[PDB]
Amino acid sequence: TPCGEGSKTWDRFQMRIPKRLIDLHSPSEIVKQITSISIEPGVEVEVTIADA
Amino acid sequence: VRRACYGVLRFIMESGAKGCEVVVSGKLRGQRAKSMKFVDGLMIHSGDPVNYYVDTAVRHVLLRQGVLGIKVKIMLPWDPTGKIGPKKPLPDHVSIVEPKDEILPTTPISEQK
Amino acid sequence: KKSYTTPKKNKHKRKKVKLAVLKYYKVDENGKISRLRRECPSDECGAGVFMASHFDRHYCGKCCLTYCFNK
RNA sequence: CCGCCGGGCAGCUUCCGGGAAACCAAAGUCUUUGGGUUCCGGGGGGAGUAUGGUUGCAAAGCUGAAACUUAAAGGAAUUGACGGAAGGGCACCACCAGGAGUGGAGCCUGCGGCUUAAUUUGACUCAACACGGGAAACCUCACCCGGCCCGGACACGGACAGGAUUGACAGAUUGAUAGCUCUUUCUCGAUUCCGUGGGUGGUGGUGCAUGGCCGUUCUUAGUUGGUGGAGCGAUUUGUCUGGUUAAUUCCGAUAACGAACGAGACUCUGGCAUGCUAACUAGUUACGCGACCCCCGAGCGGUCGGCGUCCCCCAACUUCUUAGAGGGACAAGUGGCGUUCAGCCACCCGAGAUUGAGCAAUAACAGGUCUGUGAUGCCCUUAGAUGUCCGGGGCUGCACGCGCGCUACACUGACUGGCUCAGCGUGUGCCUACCCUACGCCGGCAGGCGCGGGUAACCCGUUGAACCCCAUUCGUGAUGGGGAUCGGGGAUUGCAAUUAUUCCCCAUGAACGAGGAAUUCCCAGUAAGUGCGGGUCAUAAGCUUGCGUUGAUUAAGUCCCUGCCCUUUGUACACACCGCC
Ligand SMILES: [Mg+2]
Ligand SMILES: [Mg+2]
Ligand SMILES: [Mg+2]
Repeated sequence: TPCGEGSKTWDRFQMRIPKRLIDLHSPSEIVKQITSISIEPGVEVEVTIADA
Repeated sequence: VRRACYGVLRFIMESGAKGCEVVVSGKLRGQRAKSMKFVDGLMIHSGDPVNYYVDTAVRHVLLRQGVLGIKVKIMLPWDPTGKIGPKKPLPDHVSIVEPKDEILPTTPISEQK
Repeated sequence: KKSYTTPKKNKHKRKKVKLAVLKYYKVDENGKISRLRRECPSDECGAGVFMASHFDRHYCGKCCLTYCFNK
């Protein structure tokens, strides 16, 4: 309900967010190949350097 | 209203729609509010299916008098051929591919290749 | 609702006074300007800044309108 | 018994033909108008009245006006819709069988009222009442007692200079260091000011001027068309006697046949998956156990039981964790029952055909919403402004009334030791100034003061909880339950808490010993208790929405009340019985 009234019904607004992650060992080619390809839809990609 | 929304509804069907509807709620040549609804073809009105099949769209319209609502609600016939139409089947709908061949009882025989 | 009676004391919207202001400028014989009265301490109001006698007030008006004291 | 014949009482049936229609061998032969003849009606009432005449023993009978008023009254059939009609069917917003309560007390806050300057206000059965996310000091906030401020767009007019008054540091004041105003004047300097029209807002007005969004009739089974077939035609069948079904869902009888929306299918979810793909942002698992390792403990010692760690890892793995692909469960088998169809019931293997929501048609309704909307019609109002605010105040006020909550009434319990089991979340560093918190001291405690991790599956955090569970008091005393109302301190948030902010520490220490008339809630991991998150948050919840946790009794059917679906029927109702009269 906008405003007050009517028998009290609510909605149950949901958004999921699954995280995958993949470890690897490479140079600055294989990272910059594999990351820039396979992009496109609503997908965020992080790239950690090493360990921390 | 009349001639216009037909002009729309005509079009959207002729374009290539499974079905469609238009609603023009609001005051309409009278101090009282009417609600008009001109409909054509097929339309599913429940389920998840609705979510990725109908193309709902509300728009107001602010006129020299007051305010009407448009509601266009088109049904997409990408069920036939999206290219791979998402799911394609409305889950109700099953397509049984037909016997095709299944010829010959006959006497036995053999062959070699 | 109510309809506003108003205690009969219709408060004054006031003019900031008319005033030509700059006639009182002592030109003693040839061209030279300086009178004396009370002064303000501000920077944009540099030394020339000038004061008064009212029913009390006195004010200084020269960091454009920024800075009137309390006398 | 079987025929025929006349004239009698009657029946069915039909596209004669009639018939407004219902119907009618006759109401048939009627614009294709008249076989004979009798009576008799000309909108409704007034009125079968008045008056006159007559008959009668009289009730009364017979004959029988008008003024006036009146727009329909009426008839036949249609859908409605309601029956204190009838069959069928169904809902725990229904009942049964109960428990839990609720309705009683105190307290909370919701409204009503009174009171009050003000207690702004929307919301009025149900589908208004901890609802407007409505837990409000200040803001909120609109509202009152004031009081400031202008943020008067825009244009159109008016104002070159003896500078249009842009903008003014000490006092009179004022609340204010509001030049907002009463002299003084010292600068920006083409702004300014004053008209006119016109805006611009307004948590002003109107939700019967509207958009959207919502609520609901109503998670109830319903709704619709193409072609047929019926009706001159509105309409009607298809759309249904019965069995079935959560469900016009199905099969079948079947002037219908095959279709469409709703239901169903779907999505999310919830549970079987030593089956797969894997995972230092899970777990890890158990190792291998290589250890530290202290007798942590067993044991003379070998050896072992075990938390912790020393880990790391170039173990190994997914046994639980996680989340991807999968599978499966599908009335699937067998035995009843069943028109032996549609299915129903029981049992087998096993999750037995139903784990729980979201989505939800046609069509509605002055439901609610203009105060969620820079959605807004028109209206008001428009500078002294209902434009925006500062300060305060109110929204909290109190002889009464109701509404949702909590806590109790105690000993299956009360307070006194102790042991010890999560889940869904949540978190900083965020759109304008702001968290989550681990571990040190200090203090009783609120807390305080130290310091640490944390875009988080890492840090909080083996989330170390309450009931619960276990260890002692107490003895049925309004008692140690209960725990209101006040006395006094101390912290914290906040610029500020007076109008106890919130918290702590003291201190007082109430009614209630199971609730009068009523009435909602629901069947399985269900009611109840029980904390805990989230939402609300500077401060903060007795609010909701989720989450486990502990976990019952009982129905497993019926329509007995209330209310819903179809069918048949009646209906002077169609503002639909809360009607009409
Ligand atoms: Mg006749
Ligand atoms: Mg005739
Ligand atoms: Mg007449």
